[PDB]
This record gives sequence, C-alpha cells and structure tokens, in this order.
Amino acid sequence: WGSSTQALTYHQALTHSLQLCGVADHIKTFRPQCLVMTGAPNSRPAILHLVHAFTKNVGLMLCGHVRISSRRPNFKELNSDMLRYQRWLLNNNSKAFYTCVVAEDLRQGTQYMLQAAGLGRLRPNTLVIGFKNDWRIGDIKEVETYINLIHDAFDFQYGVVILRLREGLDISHLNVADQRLLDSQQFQQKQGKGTVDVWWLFDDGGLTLLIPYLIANKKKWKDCKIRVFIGGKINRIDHDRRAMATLLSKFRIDFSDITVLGDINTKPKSEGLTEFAEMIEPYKLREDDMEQEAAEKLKSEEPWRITANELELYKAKGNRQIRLNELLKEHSSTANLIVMSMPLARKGAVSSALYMAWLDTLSKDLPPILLVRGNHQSVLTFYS
Amino acid sequence: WGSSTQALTYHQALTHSLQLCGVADHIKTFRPQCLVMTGAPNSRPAILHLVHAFTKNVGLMLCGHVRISSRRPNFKELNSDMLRYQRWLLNNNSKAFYTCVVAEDLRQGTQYMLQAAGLGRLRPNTLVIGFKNDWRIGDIKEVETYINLIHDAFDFQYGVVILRLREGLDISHLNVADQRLLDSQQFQQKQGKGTVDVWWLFDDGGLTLLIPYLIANKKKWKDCKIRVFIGGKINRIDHDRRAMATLLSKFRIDFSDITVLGDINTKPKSEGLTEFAEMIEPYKLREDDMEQEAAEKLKSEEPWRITANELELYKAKGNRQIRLNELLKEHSSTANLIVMSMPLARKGAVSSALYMAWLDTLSKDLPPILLVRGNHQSVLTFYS
Repeated sequence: WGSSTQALTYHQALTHSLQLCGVADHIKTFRPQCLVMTGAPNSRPAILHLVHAFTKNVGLMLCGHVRISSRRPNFKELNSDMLRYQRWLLNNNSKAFYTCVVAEDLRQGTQYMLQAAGLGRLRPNTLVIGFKNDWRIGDIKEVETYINLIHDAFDFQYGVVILRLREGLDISHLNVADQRLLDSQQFQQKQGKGTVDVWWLFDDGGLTLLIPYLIANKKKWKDCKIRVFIGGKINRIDHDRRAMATLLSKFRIDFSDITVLGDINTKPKSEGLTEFAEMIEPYKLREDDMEQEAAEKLKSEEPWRITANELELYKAKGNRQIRLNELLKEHSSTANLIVMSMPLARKGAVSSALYMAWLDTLSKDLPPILLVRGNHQSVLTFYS
Repeated sequence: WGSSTQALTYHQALTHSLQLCGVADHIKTFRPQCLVMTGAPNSRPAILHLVHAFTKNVGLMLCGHVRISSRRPNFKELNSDMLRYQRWLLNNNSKAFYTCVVAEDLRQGTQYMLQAAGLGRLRPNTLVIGFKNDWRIGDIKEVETYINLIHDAFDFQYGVVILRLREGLDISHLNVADQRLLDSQQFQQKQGKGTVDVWWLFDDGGLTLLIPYLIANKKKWKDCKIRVFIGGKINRIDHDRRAMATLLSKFRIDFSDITVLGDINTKPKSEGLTEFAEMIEPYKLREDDMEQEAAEKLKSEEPWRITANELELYKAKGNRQIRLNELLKEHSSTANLIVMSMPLARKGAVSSALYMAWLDTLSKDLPPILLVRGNHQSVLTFYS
C-alpha cells in the first residue's frame, strides 16, 4: 500500500465533519441513519445485506456489537478485534462503521450506543434489530432485556425496525442447516420478479413508507411492485383511496394499488386464540417481573384473580394481531418483504411477556417481515 | 443562509470517513484525540481554550457533557440543548464536537463516552478532565465516582490529563469573583514572555512530551521556553543529560536546558507531613469504601490497628509527592504551565481517598499544572 497521503485524508475527514456540523437551523433534512444490531458481522449477514439496500449513498450504517462478558473484560486485545472486523466490512463492498462495547447483558450494552454513538450530525437516527426467535424455548429472564431495550429506543425518540425471517438470523455452526445458509444469503444476490407490499396502519408512522421507497429504487428490486394496503373507514372507499393517493404522490413511491380493508379488529374467528392462550400459558400471572410477582402476596395467594394487565383491559389490542395474521397470510403469501406498522404498548401498564407475545403472533408464518415504527418527529422533509 | 449544497457536504463528510476508515494496518500515526470533560461549555472555558492549543489542525476535540439527572430524564427537549450548545461552539472560533449524555452520576455518565464515542478512526484517544478542587469540603461519597473514573480511563488504555488551576474551573455566578473571571479567560488571549517547563519523571510516559511540544508551537506561546526537568541517576550527570538529549532531539522540542536533579524521594524535611496527616485526618481507617468499612468488624472493633493500605506499605510513595511539591515551588514559581508526570496507584490495594490525597499535595500552590500520563502504547510515531 503505497499511500503517503493518509495525513491529508485525516484532515479531509475532519474538516468536512466540521462542515456538516455547521449548517442552518432550518435547513435540516431527514437523512435516515441507523445502528444495526448484528453482533459479530460475519454472523447475521442478512441484516447487513438488507440494511445495505436502504441507507446506501443516503445515510450511514453503524454495525453495533455488544460483547456480553460478565467476567474478565479484555480491553487490550479488543482493538485487534476492532480492526479485523472493520477490515471484514471493507473487503466486502460495504459502507458501514463498526463499534463494539463490553457489558454484562445485551440491554445496558446497547444503551451506550444509543446516547453516545457518532459525532456531530453523524448520529444514529434509528435502531434496527433482529427478532428474537427463541423467546419461548428457555430462560424467559432475558426477554426482559430485549423488550426493555425496545422501550428504551422509543424513549430516546428513535425509530425502531425489527427484522424477522421465518428461520433464524445467526450463523455459527447438515441439510437442516442447509436451510439456514442459502436462505440467509438471500438478499445480496439473486432477486427475481415479485412484490414488496406495505401495510400503512398508523397515522404518525412516517418512516414506514420511506423504507419501501428506498429499497425498491435499487439494482435488485426495480422489478418489484409496491402494493400499499390500508385499513380506514367503512362507508366511503373511493375517497379514502384518494386521500392516500395524494400522500403517496408526495412520497413518489409509484405504487400499484391502494387496497382499503374493512375487517380489522372485528373477528379472530375462534382459531388462533386457542394457540395464543397456550402460548402465554406459563406466563398467566407469571408475567416476568420479579417485583410484581413478589408483590401479589399482599393481596392474594391465588394470583389468577386479576386480568387487568392480561386480558381485561386489552381485549381488542390482543385480538387485532390475531386478526392481522390471517390478513397477512391470505393477501401477502408470496411477497418479498412485508413492511408492517409495529404495535407499541405503553411501558409499565403492559407486561413485557405480553408485549413480546403480540410481536410473534403478528409474524408467525411469513416472508421476511419488517416491523417498523417511526419517531413521528418529522418525515417527508427528505427530498425537499 | 443561501446554501443548496448541504446534501453534497453530507456525502462528502461520509465518504471521507470511509476513506480514513480504510488505510494500511501498519501505517497508522498517533494523532492525539481527546474527550474533554467540560460540562456545559459556556461554563469551564479555560478547559476549552487550553485544549484548543494542542489538538488544533492535528486532532479532534470532543466536548463531553454528562447531565446528572436521577429523576425525570427529558430526552425530547434535549435535542434543542444539543444544537444550541453546538452553535455556541461554532460561533466561537472552535473546532470541537459536543455529545451530551444523561445519567445519575458523573462516572457512569462518562462511561458511555469512553467505549462508544466517535465513529471509525475518529475515536477519543485520551481523556482530559479538570481537577476536583472541593474534594475535602463536603460529601466524600462522590469522590468515589471521580477516582473510579480515573481508574476506568486507565483500564481502557486511555491517556489521562488532569488540569488544575489555583482557583476553580467553573463559572456559574463580587470582587472575590473577579478573581474567577479574568483568570479563567487567561489562555485564549494575552500570553506574554515566560516559561512552560516540564518534569519528565516516567519512562513509559510518552504523551507527556508531545503535549508541551504542540502547545509551544502556537501563535501565543512561541515566546516561551521549554525547560525539561528530570530525575535520574546520582553519579553520572553529563551522560544522563546526553541520554535525554538524544530523545529530545527525536521529539524536536528545541528545549532550553535539561536539568538533572538528585534529591527526589529522599527528605520531606518534616514540614508538609504535618499538613498531609491532618489532610487525611477524618479518613484514617475511614477511607471511603462502605464494604471495607463494614468488613473490619469481623477482625477488630478499634479499626486503627492496621496501616497497610494507609502508610505501612506506601511510605516513599506518599513521601515522594511531598518531596516533589517544594521542588515544584523552588524551581517553577513563575511559569506558565507545569507538565508533570501523573502518579498512578494500583486499584483495590490503594484507597481512593489516599490516591486523591496525593493528587493535591503534588499541586498545592502552583500555576496551571497539568497532571498527564500516557497509555504507553506507542508515541513518536507521530511526525514519522
């Protein structure tokens, strides 16, 4: 490497950061930035390749890696695990940075990269993580770190994206594992003709239409149709489609159709509640919160006499996701992605084992779904 | 502000960060970066103006601000407290970034900005903080956050700089306060003719000679002499001065003299130990560590029967700083700075109230001293 100009690239990268740090207060744009939670980037490579498709030439991608290590943190060899993985990101045709922290669990490890990552205006706007698939198989303790991470991303006014494949995301290893490897390398190459359909179901979503626009204007996805689905009113159908058409003309998405539905939060048809109730069977008044669990004994000895957190106050919130799953299946069977609004419940009043339980009944048997929710701060400022 | 090219400065600042992130694995320079612990930057302005003198055109300066707020963290208005203070850094002729965190104390607040600040190779190399002046007046509890911050900067292989003025650093408000005001605005303007003398007293120091070189090659300091002081051997004096002269020729400092001393860790002259012992008078076996304090009762009821942490194992460590203080006074009375090696004690074996007690006996009545200690990783790679 015959480069004697590296000292000119240091000051070039530093005065342009001071260039970007100083601009007009009212000239602010959106510029979608994101920290991706990949772990070690040679593992989880679908979450690199998908979040390369948006945030390419238009934002920055930060590959976070919290090293869970309760004992013996080895900081001095870790710099050799910084430059190695960054060279792995550079030898592949990637435009990502890489910051690794050390903590004792996943939540407080990524707390550091929420309120301290980046410099200047090069800060992560959103947080994109993978979906915890094995949340019911064991150790329901450490679901409390994952959901209280989601609630903490919504506290810092971040946008949250959750990616879920039907199989797993991680690769750290035969023909049952052949299902893992090709279907993880499914986004960077070889995209045929199909459909990327969205489900606009929240008014203050924002980002959830910008993401399918940016991913369909790419080299691999321009033979793919954006089918906006929407639940709205019941009586007038022509003009609610018109009301969505003007907004979609603002986002210049160039859709195929805006289908209006009228059977949301009506009828779960007595099918999935038999599966949803046995899903939360070992959590019914065993919802994971040690303090609440200990606390009940000052009011009752049989705990299953109150259902206010459980079902008594959230009837149609629970019944909506079970209604939405068959609507996802009978209309988006063979799609490439599903960009779906993400259900957000309020902290404290709702349990973490119920809030997690809604997020997989919504995404039981699907293509690579994307549960997305913006911060409703401002969007469409992007492209003026 | 008629700027329609801001979108060209975003991608210009981002591809040059990818330029700097990809270089040869052997080519890397030193490039002194630092996070300064200023608090709100309109307060503590000497620690902006001094750390502007080095890390100008040659490194980055990051102005950290941990917002101690145990209750009610207000994240949504805090972005208006980000752009306001960054505009305050930009309207002054500064080249600094600014990241603000929220925590419940000072230590875990700046833990976030140690292992998660910056992107790529634009990470803070060192940590520069101010000296806690009012450590004996009240609440010896919260000295444990300051010293366990110092020990944590030395755990991440950071360099540590501690700046101490004879008066305070903070400005948040008459003629007793007129001493604060002008003497805090003493570094940016109006530097006359004088001396910036260093005390090379540690072999694996490193940075402690690079800092007085970079600050004396500036617009305000080039009528100032660098007088290297050094403690070394006793018998040969001409050739230890020669052995320092070759190293100083490598650092191209262009000094005035290399004075060799021979009365370090010999004789504190029975003067300051009367003041040092009454300094640690309410801490003698009351050294602040609640667990150790509770623990003693399994071995004794009168705690003052063991002196191993206190004086019995650290005779000449304590007597060295009291020896060094009169050497600082009889030789560096009227100087502009004192760049002095920083005493580092091992964690756990030494108390935090003793380690703090050495850091102010070394710096009792001085000019703006600078207690500096490198990470001994590599230095002099800078300027090839």
